[PDB]
Amino acid sequence: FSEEQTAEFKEAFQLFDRTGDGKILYSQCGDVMRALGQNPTNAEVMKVLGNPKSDEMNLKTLKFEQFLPMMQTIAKNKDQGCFEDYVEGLRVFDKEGNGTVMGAEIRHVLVTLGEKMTEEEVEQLVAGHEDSNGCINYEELVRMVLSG
Amino acid sequence: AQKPLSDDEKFLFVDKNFVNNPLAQADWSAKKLVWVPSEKHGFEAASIKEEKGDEVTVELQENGKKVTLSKDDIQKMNPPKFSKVEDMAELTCLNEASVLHNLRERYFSGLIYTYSGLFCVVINPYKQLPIYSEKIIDMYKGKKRHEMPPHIYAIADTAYRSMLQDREDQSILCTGESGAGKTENTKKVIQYLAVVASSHKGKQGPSFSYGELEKQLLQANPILEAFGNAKTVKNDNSSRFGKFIRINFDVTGYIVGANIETYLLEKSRAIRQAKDERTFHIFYYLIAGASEQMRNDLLLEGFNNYTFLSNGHVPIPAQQDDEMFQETLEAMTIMGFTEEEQTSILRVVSSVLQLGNIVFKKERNTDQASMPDNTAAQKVCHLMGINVTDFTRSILTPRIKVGRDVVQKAQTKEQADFAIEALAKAKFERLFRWILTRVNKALDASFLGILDIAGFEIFEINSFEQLCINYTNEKLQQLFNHTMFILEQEEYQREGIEWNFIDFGLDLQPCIELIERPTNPPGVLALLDEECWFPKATDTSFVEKLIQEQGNHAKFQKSKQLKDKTEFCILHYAGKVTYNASAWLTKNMDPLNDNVTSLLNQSSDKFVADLWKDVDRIVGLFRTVGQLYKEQLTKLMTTLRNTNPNFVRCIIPNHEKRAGKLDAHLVLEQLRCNGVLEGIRICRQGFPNRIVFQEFRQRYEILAANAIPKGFMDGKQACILMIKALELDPNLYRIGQSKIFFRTGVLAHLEEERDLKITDVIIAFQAQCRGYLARKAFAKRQQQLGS
Ligand SMILES: Nc1ncnc2c1ncn2[C@@H]1O[C@H](COP(=O)(O)OP(=O)(O)O)[C@@H](O)[C@H]1O
Ligand code: ALF
Ligand SMILES: [Mg+2]
Repeated sequence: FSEEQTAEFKEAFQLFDRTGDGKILYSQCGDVMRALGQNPTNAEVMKVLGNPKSDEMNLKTLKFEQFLPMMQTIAKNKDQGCFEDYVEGLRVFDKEGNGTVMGAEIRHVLVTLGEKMTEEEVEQLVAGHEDSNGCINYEELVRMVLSG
Repeated sequence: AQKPLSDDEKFLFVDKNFVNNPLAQADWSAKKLVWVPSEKHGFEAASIKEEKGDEVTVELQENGKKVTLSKDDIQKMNPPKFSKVEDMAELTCLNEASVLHNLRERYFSGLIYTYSGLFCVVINPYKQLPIYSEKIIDMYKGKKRHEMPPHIYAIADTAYRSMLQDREDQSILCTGESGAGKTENTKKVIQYLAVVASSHKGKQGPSFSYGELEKQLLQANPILEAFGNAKTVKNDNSSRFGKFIRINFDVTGYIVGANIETYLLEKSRAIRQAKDERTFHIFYYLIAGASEQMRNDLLLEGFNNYTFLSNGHVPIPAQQDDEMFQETLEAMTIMGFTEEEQTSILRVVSSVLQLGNIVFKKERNTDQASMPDNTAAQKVCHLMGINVTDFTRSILTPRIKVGRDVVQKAQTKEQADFAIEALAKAKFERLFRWILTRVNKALDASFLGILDIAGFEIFEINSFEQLCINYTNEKLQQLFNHTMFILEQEEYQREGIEWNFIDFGLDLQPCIELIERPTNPPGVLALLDEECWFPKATDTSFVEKLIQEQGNHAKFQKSKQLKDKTEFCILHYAGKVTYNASAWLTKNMDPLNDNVTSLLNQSSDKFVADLWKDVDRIVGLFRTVGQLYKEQLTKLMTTLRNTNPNFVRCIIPNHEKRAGKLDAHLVLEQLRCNGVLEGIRICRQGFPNRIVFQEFRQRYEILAANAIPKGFMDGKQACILMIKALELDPNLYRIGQSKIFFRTGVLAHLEEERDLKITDVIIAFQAQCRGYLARKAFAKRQQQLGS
């Protein structure tokens, strides 16, 4: 990570403390990595956190110098999703080859499989992509979260 | 080898973490173990000693006793591996015995809800089990059919999704004899859907802040429960009127509206209550919860100062009317009834009670009882916003106008009351129907239907009410019979699958004609309708004619030579009943002094004004009650047939209102007249799951990516390929014309797999979402900073 960005990374990390010690609760790590344009899965984050425990995940803290070493470790990975397959999976919920899925079925799956999201999480996501018939076009929603 | 269960979870969860004891696994050698009669256990354990043709000798694996019974009075026992099962449709042996057994165990273990194929049984606990709470709500939220144990919150979610899945409205119909819990189970279904499907303003047991409307949707039922429910020899808080609640959802799957279709309100009892019974809760609530001030404001003398309260003031166990008031008062507000908008609905109550004090003592001089006392009606007429003198005359001397004549006449002491009585009595109903539209005014593409009809009830005096009530009950049951055996097999034919019919012998059409059918062989209701419009006719006259038509009806039977009372019997599904045809023509006509009627129609008191504002149908000389009802009840029976039914067969454990007490045979019969067993045979016998050729090659293609060639292909054949691709056993499925008919569970497993085949991807995608969903909401707090 060129100092150019590393220099800015700090600007982002710093831009993450409600009080002021200059520490990111073991929890925040995830969002801070994300904010830095990272899409680490929920596991990829714990793995580099020593797999703590809920309780201590709200007590433990972080300092950029000890955080940076993780930002990268993640940064360099083996895979990533992509329209190609990403949508290929949602298209399996397309009731009748319409090319669209019901914002309720999409809202389900997303909160009942794998890294289960929250009712609100999905709400905030699909919200505004459902049509008159509450129909979402994955192809697009895919790109949205993606290219976005 | 599973997790441990909290003392509570042991009330909805089966205790399986034990040792693999071979005691039972060894005792199996007594293979001769069977089930057999018991005048105290319905059935009991015992083992064959000697098979002797049509008969066999056996010794009770209980009393060590040795008795021999017919080689057809014994019933196969199910293996120890089935103890306390979740879905009866599982035990490798279906019996009136096992099915009973299972229910017995789970029952005593603390679990009441049990599955039976599609529908599910639910033995009243009578105790305050702890299996309803925000905690438990979220447990079942989304949770599949098997990912959790049988519970009401489950039936609710199973439907509520099914609706949003195949886009096709649904109904949850609670059957079961009176008392079996038809109501409670409904309150839950709403309770659950009120949180699981509501929309939130963002954001432990009942601890949870619901939406704004779901708030009300919740406080409604506790209102109608006031003016509508009352203590009876079968239930301290009985629902005195059928009810069909309708909840409306948008496309996103959220609750948005709610209607309530009320039915047969037995407002009779508003004037005279039977032995050890009470009137409509609200009455007592008022006579007590009344504030000192407002106390007099409605002239609310204490208890036993009113004659409409038979058995004086009777108390209700575990319930305090004192507070009960506020609770409902509190409700009314939550609902929306203006501060005063209520005070009113209360005076109108006292009114409906004072009107009972009013007296009319015979007059051996003129023979037209009079008003020897003013105070009575004096008060009453005040609450009505009307006038004394007028009221009085009208009440005593009907300045009527028959046909082309102003037939001014004066009734007899009796008539003087039959009016003042059937006046208040109807002034009441005018209230219920009013509130109901006030409630329904706030609660108001898809709808969920919850049906709470009044349960088969059969006391001493089997009046008209009891007739239509036990009528509907017979009606509804037949619905289950149709949709369960009749209909299901027709479609097997239609699609033309390899299937032969099966006669479950379950029909009550007959017993309905005997009371439903009009022209042609008339029905009980029919006669009492026309025979109700002829002078030289009396309840008696009716009955006699009744014997005329029906007479030898396979479902009819004459009383115990008490035509003096003139009563008849009819063989319902829940059993025989001796109805007392007395006063039937009167009720069936619902007449009343229009003099005082209209008198109010323009009364000073607006509330009473709008209440009565519509008096154009009063009788002073149109449609009959029995057909007025029987007409709307066909409206209901119509939409139900247009929705998807979800049956929750409530079951009464005992009549002693005892908790922990469970009468074997009483529960054995219920499982008999309800069609449980049969209701399960087809679930095992037939193929209760079907799916059309397109949606099938659609959902589960991901399972066989190379079964169907790159080119196109006929939906059917093209999907039959992928059936070979899963090497599915030719007994699980049944290919039809346009759709495939699968066996229970076969589709579930297919779904599981697919959900596995895509988990990772979901996991993958889910991530980027948290990513996206994140970088954005952070770069937001940045604006309020840069603000
Ligand atoms: N699951 C339950 N939990 C608690 N009490 C229940 C339950 N099921 C029924 N009851 C009890 O049974 C009584 C009556 O059941 P109810 O719903 O009124 O029957 P129905 O509508 O068929 O007349 C209640 O007053 C209550 O004490
Ligand atoms: F109150 Al019921 F059957 F619902 F008697
Ligand atoms: Mg009820």
